[PDB]
Amino acid sequence: FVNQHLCGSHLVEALYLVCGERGFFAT
Amino acid sequence: FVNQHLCGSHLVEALYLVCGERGFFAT
Amino acid sequence: GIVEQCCTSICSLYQLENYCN
Amino acid sequence: GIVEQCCTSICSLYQLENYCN
Repeated sequence: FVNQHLCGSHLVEALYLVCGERGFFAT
Repeated sequence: FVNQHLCGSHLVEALYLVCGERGFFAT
Repeated sequence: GIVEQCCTSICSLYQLENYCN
Repeated sequence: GIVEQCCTSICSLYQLENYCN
């Protein structure tokens, strides 16, 4: 089906999305 | 930097992640 | 729809979430 | 850390979120 791992650059995007206003390391 | 678009199969994964128990079309 | 909002453009968490269930 | 939890394995939203801020 689809890959449910969030690696590397997809991990960065997932964080961008879920962290929102309060941000994340290392943006 | 990183791509902030969620297309196709990355869109499916983002939904998997955020929708959780109550699911989504078209899983 | 979701493609326009989340793929062609950039969507938030909250927007994405009204596409759940 | 996040790589083990979210890349090598599969993580939830809630788990992912303790890696914010």
